[PDB]
Amino acid sequence: SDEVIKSVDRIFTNTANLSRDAIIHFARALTEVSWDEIKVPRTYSLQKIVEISYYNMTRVRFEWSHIWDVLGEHFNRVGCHANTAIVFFALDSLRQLSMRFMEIEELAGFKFQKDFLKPFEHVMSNSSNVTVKDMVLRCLIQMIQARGENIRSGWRTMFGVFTVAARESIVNLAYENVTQVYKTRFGVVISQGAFTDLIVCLTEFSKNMRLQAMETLKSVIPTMLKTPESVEEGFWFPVLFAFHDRSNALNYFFETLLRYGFWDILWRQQLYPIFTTMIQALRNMITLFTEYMLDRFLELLALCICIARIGSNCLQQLILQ
Amino acid sequence: TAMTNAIKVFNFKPKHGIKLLIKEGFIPSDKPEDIARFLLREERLDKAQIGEYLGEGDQKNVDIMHAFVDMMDFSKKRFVDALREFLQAFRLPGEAQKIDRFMLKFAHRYVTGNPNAFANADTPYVLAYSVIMLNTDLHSSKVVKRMSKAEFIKNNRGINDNADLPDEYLIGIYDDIASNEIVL
Repeated sequence: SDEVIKSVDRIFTNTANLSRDAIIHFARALTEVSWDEIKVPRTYSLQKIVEISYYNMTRVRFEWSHIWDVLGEHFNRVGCHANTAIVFFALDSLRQLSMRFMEIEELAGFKFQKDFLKPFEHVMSNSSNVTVKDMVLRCLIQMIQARGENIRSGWRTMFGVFTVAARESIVNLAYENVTQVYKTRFGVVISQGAFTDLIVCLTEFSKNMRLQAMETLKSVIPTMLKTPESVEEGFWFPVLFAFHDRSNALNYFFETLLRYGFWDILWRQQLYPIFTTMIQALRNMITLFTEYMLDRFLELLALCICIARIGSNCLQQLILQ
Repeated sequence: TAMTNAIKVFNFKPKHGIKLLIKEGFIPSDKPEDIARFLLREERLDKAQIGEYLGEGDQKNVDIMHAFVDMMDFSKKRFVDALREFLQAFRLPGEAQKIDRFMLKFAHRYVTGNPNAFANADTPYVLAYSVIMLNTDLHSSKVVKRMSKAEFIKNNRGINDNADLPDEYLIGIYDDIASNEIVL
């Protein structure tokens, strides 16, 4: 029927003109009916959700965020569904919608793209399927290749996906793409305050055991610190939190302790390595002298240790040194 | 001995006024920086008209309004005082899109000038809508119902990375709103 199809099309085409309290209800109703359709298996309602998302790109930004507060929830629900075809369609359409979204010219310092890409992170962290995670990674990397230059303030969750995909291949592809991004767009990554997330992703690759771990071990501290001529302290924090928490990375923490050999805050996290192999770490800590205020607490740490017999045998030598 | 009548052209026709103004007098270059410099520095130009022109969706206009918003400074200043300064340079239009375009850059400039005030730049943006709504509500007698503090705080729940802002901050904002009305 010509008139009926025209009217049903205009219903969705008119969505851009709705008020906030009305478009929220429209979004919730479409979400509910879409979930009802998926549970029983058509995706017409999902297609209409995608069309509405296309029509609401131009909407006022905070109203759009409120709309996404339910659309992304529905997309998370769909991603966790047990039907491979429906999840693949949802993720492909979310990739297309994300490529449309990125041209919104988000100002630096905001978080709209970061929140919009959240469903990918939710699917990665809440789906039990190798192929679903592979599809999410493939769509994210297609996003990188196509509209990487416009990715502003959206790198946080988009490395969150990689660092959640650090678990098993998925990890091989994720590490290869993180390496390419780091070695091609490091200035962009640091510009949008994504340095911490990049470091967390790399050190989660390193912290992961079971070759790639060694490669990211060599690509986290050595090849990074040479590039920047909270960048340094926020670098050494994840090194602590993951390197010392198998044996290869554990020791490499100790041999990288000496590379650099503000101080008060750095000492605050210096207790944690102390409070096994940590004997070498303590020897390096004393070697760090390469300053008076340090002596107020360094003897305290030295005496804190007094397994026990060899610990004290190290204590006497280190105090002497 | 001239250029006095050049200002009046923009007061009714913005694009015509600008495109006639650049070739003589001030504005050595069509770059957004110079036109923003003249637009802020020079008076006798309609605040509503410059608000409409800067809030326009054209890419060049949007760059110029980047420059205009960046030119003002909000470093080491209160959020309410910064907002008052932001609204005291132009009259914002009535279109939702223009208000959004202005207020996004207002929040971004406030963050880049006064960091650590809020966790993310979305928070000053949401607070700016909330405070402008409260300013419109409080200093208007068109509604018998009165907007109180508890309802305002409830409306502003968890707007800083789904975490509530300090209560005393909102109390101070409410007191500043009650002190006087943000006027053009």
